[PDB]
Amino acid sequence: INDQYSEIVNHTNQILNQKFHYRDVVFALKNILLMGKSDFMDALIEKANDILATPSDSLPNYKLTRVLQEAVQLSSLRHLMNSPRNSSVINGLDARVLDLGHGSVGWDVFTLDYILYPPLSLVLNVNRPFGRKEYLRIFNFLWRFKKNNYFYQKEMLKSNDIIRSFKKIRGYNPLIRDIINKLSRISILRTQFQQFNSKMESYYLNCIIEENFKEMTRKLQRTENKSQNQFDLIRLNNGTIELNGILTPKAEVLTKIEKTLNIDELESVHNTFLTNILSHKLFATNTSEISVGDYSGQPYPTSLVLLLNSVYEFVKVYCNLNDIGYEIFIKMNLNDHEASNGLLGKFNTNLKEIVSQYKNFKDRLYIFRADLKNDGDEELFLLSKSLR
Amino acid sequence: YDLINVLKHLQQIFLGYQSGHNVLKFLTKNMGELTKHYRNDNNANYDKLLQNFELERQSENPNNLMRQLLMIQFDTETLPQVLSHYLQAIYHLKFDINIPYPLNIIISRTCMIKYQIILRYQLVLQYHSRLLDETWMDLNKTPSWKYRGYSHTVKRRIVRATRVLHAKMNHFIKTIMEYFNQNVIDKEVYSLEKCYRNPTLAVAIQNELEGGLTNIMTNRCLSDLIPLQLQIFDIVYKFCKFIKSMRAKLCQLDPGYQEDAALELIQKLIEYISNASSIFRKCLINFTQELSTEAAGIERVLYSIVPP
Amino acid sequence: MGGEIITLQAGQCGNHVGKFLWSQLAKEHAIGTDGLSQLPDSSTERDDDTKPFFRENSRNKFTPRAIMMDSEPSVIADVENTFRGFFDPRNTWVASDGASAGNSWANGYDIGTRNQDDILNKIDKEIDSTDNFEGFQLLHSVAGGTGSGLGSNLLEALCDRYPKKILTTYSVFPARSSEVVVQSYNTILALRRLIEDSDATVVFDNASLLNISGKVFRNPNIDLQHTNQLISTIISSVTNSIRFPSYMYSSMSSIYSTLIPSPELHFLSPSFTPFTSDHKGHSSYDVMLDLLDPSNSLVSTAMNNPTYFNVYNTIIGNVEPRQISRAMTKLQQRIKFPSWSSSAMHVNIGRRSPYLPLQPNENEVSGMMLSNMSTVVNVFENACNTFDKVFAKGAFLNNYNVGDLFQSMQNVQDEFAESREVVQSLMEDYVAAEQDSYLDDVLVDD
Amino acid sequence: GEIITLQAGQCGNHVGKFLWSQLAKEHAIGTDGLSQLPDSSTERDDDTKPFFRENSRNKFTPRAIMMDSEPSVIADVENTFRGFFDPRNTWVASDGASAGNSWANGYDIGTRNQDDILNKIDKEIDSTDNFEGFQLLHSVAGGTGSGLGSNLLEALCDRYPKKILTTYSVFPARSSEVVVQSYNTILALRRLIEDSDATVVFDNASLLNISGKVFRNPNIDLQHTNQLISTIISSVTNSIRFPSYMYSSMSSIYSTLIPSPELHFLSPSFTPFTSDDIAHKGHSSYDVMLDLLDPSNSLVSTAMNNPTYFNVYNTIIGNVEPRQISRAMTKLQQRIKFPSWSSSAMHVNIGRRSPYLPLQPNENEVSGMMLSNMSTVVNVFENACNTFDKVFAKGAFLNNYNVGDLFQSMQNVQDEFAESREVVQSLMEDYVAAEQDSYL
Ligand SMILES: Nc1nc2c(ncn2[C@@H]2O[C@H](COP(=O)(O)OP(=O)(O)O)[C@@H](O)[C@H]2O)c(=O)[nH]1
Ligand SMILES: Nc1nc2c(ncn2[C@@H]2O[C@H](COP(=O)(O)OP(=O)(O)O)[C@@H](O)[C@H]2O)c(=O)[nH]1
Repeated sequence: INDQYSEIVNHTNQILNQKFHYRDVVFALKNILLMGKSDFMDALIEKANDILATPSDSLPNYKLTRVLQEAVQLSSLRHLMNSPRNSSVINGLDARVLDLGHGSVGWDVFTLDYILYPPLSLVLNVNRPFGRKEYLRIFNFLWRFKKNNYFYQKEMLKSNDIIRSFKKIRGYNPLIRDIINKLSRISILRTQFQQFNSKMESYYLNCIIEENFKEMTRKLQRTENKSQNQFDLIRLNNGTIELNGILTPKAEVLTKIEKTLNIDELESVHNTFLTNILSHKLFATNTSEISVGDYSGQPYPTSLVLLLNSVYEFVKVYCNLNDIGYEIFIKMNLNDHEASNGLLGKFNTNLKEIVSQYKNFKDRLYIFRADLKNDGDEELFLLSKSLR
Repeated sequence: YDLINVLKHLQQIFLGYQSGHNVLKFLTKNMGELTKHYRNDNNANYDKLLQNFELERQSENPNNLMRQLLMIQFDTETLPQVLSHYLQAIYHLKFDINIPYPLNIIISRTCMIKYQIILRYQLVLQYHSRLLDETWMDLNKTPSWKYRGYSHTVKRRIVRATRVLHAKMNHFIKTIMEYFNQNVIDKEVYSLEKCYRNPTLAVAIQNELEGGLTNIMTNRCLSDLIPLQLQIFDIVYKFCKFIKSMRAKLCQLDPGYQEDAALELIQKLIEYISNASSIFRKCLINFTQELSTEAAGIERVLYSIVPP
Repeated sequence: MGGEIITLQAGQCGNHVGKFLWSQLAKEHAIGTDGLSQLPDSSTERDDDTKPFFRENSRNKFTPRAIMMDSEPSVIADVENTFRGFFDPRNTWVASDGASAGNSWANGYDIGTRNQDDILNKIDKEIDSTDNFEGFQLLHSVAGGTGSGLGSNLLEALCDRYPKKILTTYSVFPARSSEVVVQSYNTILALRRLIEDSDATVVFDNASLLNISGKVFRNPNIDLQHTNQLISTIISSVTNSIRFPSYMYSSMSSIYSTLIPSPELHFLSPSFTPFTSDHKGHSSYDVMLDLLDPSNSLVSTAMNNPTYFNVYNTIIGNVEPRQISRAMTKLQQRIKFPSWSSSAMHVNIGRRSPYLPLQPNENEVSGMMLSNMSTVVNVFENACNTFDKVFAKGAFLNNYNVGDLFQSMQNVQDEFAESREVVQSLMEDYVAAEQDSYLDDVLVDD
Repeated sequence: GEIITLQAGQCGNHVGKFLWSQLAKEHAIGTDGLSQLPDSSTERDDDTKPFFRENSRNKFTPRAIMMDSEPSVIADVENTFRGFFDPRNTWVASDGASAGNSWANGYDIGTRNQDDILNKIDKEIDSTDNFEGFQLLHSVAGGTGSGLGSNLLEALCDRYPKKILTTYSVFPARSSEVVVQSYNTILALRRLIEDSDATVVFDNASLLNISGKVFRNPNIDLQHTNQLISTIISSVTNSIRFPSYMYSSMSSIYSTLIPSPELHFLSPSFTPFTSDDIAHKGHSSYDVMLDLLDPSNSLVSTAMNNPTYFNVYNTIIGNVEPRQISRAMTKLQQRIKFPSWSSSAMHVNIGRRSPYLPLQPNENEVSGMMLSNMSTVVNVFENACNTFDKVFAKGAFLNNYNVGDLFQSMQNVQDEFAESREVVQSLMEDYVAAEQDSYL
């Protein structure tokens, strides 16, 4: 029994690594659905700007297929799709929209999916029709960040354009010079928003996901090596050092095979990785263990997504403002220097709106940081401190 | 399994046996921080020492099992306090090892406790000796201290007395170390080595090992005399810090140009030296008193102190 | 957005900089000195991106992207003959006229008014090779003439032709007060454009370059040409993230976006531990505290009374994230900043090049920092406090060829007036931003 | 813990030959520079790094730097240890000073060439990380050698502030012609006086006597003198080369010996059991400690009269008993006397026998050696010094070896000599004042 078990488990691990590309689909899932290798997502958004914002339904799916085509083409991940050996991987990608309403909620429901097949569909836990769709929850939760990034970049560029444009006025009415100061100061305001976003994002992608993925690959990988140290040692989070296994004799001649993983361990470890991601204090929604903090009484993800939506409205209004500056330049540069400037009235109105939203933002953020300091947990405490 | 070399590997970590090499390296690297950290170590923030040890351990031989399981740990209650858990802030650090698979039936946990305590004491002494040695190196090398015709009062009262008391302290410290290591430690390792010859009963081996360790612990030089040594260490620590300061302090005492300045500084320096010296005389006399009040350390430690 | 970069090489020193730079770059990706693949095709998988900088043909030769500038074909040809491949010979450019430094800025300016009429077209043809282009670059030393003139004309010519396109600059500042009869002229002229054309600028101080080089080089003290390779080492750490893609900052735009607030403040002081060249066993903790060290800078002229506005940090190597958390704690506890800020310093953890001649690293890292701090104008004060004393006297006021700008001495004198006003307004704004009420222009309205 | 050794002059390099010979066969190397152990995989029980540099192919390069003027004598050693010594470490002059010259021309040559000598020592320094100090091995009588030693001694001391220096010095037996060298000798002291941190002195009368006692059939045994010298140096560094509990750096050794740096001249003694008929007279540690106090064991022939001791530091190597050593101090504190203004300072440094020389182990065999600080050290000065108090005024043959940094400008020459002798007088009166109980 011992011999057969050893032999069969060994051959199974070997065939998984060598024929169906295990450990290439895992890294592929991290580099596609869990938001890593961001350049792919950047290129996707860039090539699908016209459609993610389409205010319509019954959308042409063919264009999205072309989109995934040229997306995997543009990113570094073309190095996969180019190679015959692992070309199979790229085939599994697909994109979806769920229509619960008319108004371009596709951007609010755009979903990237990866369909598996036997044998791998049995070993890896993915968007099973009767699962929890954890990948989908994570992917939406991070797609929010990505929407923020895209809009902020575009409009930052248009801003710097317009400030550079008005710089050539100083032989004219200094009221236009006022614009400069206001816009410049206004610009700082926008940055105070945007940077905050990135901060949280980094934490998410570098203290929640990545650490877990590194642990999963470490455990799944330890079986691969040969003894670089003859002590099968474990290093802990508390400095504990423990040697498991038997202290074997040193090849002693008194008188005259290592532990790899079967199928259940594979499915077990992948599920552990996923659930330990979603049991973190920055994702949990609906248990008894949704401990709320002082000064707010709300779930952390709920308040955070409120912050992010507020960020979205800020981007919209700043877009309007920069637009306003653009047509002001348009009417100024031409003949009508007796230009009606109720546009300036709109300018002041929108500044008032912006400053209102910004004061509300700082207030909510102060509530947020105080909430995390109330939490007392070391990593959340340090996140709170870093935000200052 | 080669029990002999594993015991020797343990000892070289926990008794210093033939490893003073290692202790010198460790102290010379980390003394600049270990000197000052032990005032407010409640908020640990000791990332640097842990990280540095982690790095240095990677360099060592992998064919030594024991060095691999070496961990740096801290705690709060001090050395005499942790001995108060045995029979009812200077260097409150710690080394421990979780002995491997249940072949460790040879090596208990109580033995590891006592080994920990012993290493703690050794590091205390070695730290103080390293300070004194750096001080000696400073007193005879920095040109600031060389005599180039200054004032007979300053030599009579500042530099010569400083040297005299420094040498006194160093002689005492080295004498303490000499007694301890020579007439305390070699007994146990020698018995343990001799019981490796003609081995007949495992239980006798275990009993002898623990007996040697306990016989190390029973010495009142760790239990009853220890507050004397800690007050000693306070005095010597403060004096050595003062001298390290003097290295740059002396710069403004000579041809600011004696300009109604540093005259009270000279007087205060004289008094500081005098008071520290007198304190140390009293403390050595009381150490004499307890030595005489009630182990070849007798007529071994007392030779360098008994005043002429 | 996020794609290909085109770099520009201004002058002879800059062209040396670029030669060393591309040495280091092609070393990182294991690229053959002649431009053919230095890797056996046994592996077909590749896990980094060279599309932003290079182009490829049916014969798997890497065509670089760059432009090499002067009127003297000596340095260009030296670089070319250094690598018998590794460059396209059709992307260089040389003029045919008189040669001089200094106020030949003006003639150099005229070079463009004579020659850019086709030069950018070269650029244009090249830019038509790709689809997604996100920005240019420039390497320069402010002090020299030909480079300064061509760089300023190029910046002006590009700022109005390719909108929504980023232009970064790399500029080094001299330490000698000798040529100040003409030197502090060109410098000031150059600033006039770096205030209206650059989208972000990094500043270097040759005095600190040589000081650090002598401090760290285990060979005795030698020339600056062997110190040049300490420039590219910084430009490796930038664009590291877009060469070995990872979680964040896979674009250049986002990089200065986390560096640069409102466009008036675009001067950046680099720094890092030059733990390499072309050891030191430091952990992450040591690196991220050594970057605080006042001895560690590439513009080391400031008094320890500074004010940071923005900080970027990076690390190359495998790192424990906990050390980053602790180090952010420590650094925030030790640095100063205006009270209108809510963000902080940022950290990106990069990927060490994997084709490198590697031994086991054992958590030994290579740090780096850019800082937008208040003290950059300090490196200016020497040239701030020199040219005007000569302007009262006008030494070398005639070294301008007429062109179509040097017809009236008043023309030149007005140029200098405008320039000094520009730089003075710059320093005014940097000082004003330090006070906690900078936002009053919009937060005290009725 | 790296140590850099400087050897100079004919005597210095003869010393180096024998010294590195004993050290090497103490560390299982042989004349080639490879391991003599049958298994390279097994770990070792010492650290040879403090004296030897290591490469990939397991060749050990002694970090020894040798100086000369006539390369013949320094050439013999590599013609005995092939491929052992690095030849770039030697330095050879051409047409320099006269045979047996006064130190002056050697000092001139040293001032001329110290630039490249300093570059050499710097490049050997760069080879390592943990540098502890230098060592200097030479005689004072030799002209070019002592001039070079003085010049480089100044160069090291002023360039290098944080590094210890230890020098070993050789003095001729009281004889006839050294009335020039002894003459010359005085100025040499000037440097060691101010620049040396610790130093131990050697005379040839007691060396010849030891030879007359140990080895049979003596004809000329200067080689035996070098034997004893190397014996002493290796014994001193034993406790550093084979680690033990306490002393693992050189500074820690001397720090017990030297009060204020006006008293740093040390006098050795050693057990009759040698290190090159040896089987006798090694009876016991009790015996070793006792017979250490025999004046006949001194490495400088002095007189015995109620000697006054400053610092006693002895080391016993081998398998020892606690009881013997205990009783030994028990009566030596009573017998040994020291000035009443300080306290007793007796230190023992039990060490290790080297487990790579196939020794002949007995159960209680030991050897021992001792360093001390004396008043009688000044006795070695007077023997030479008294001489030039009688002759220097005449100067007929004295000036002729042209003893000065300038030639024939004898005014500055007498200036140097007078300042030197008065500095020596300061030393002597200083040791007397430490003697004369005046601070009591
Ligand atoms: N860092 C560095 N700077 C240099 C070097 N050589 C020259 N420079 C600087 O470059 C400036 C000269 O620029 P130059 O090459 O004459 O400009 P060009 O005439 O337009 O090519 C001087 O101010 C120098 O300080 C070098 O090797 N390294
Ligand atoms: N150390 C040592 N010195 C010796 C020995 N035999 C003789 N000497 C002295 O060592 C000195 C070496 O002088 P040195 O300058 O090296 O000889 P030179 O090069 O010919 O001038 C001579 O004055 C000898 O008197 C010996 O065995 N050991």
